[PDB]
Amino acid sequence: MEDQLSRRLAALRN
Amino acid sequence: PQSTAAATVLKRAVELDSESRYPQALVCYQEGIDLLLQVLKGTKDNTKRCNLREKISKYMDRAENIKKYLDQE
Repeated sequence: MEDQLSRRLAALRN
Repeated sequence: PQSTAAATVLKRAVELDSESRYPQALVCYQEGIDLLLQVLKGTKDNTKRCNLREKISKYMDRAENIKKYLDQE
């Protein structure tokens, strides 16, 4: 759950 | 504490967004989401965790739309 949201945040910052 | 700063940063994100200052709003959304993720990582209660995911997901949805718009340019 935290991993899915953290991945979404990293993609946002790419 | 960390949730208080998340609230402060996210209020600025929404304000910048309403002013159409998209690159600025996007950074504040990212930063506020980061803080909320830090609060979530440190929370044990299942309701609080589940409610925090809903709040994060709502902000993430908005920031993903802004990024999609900025990427088109």
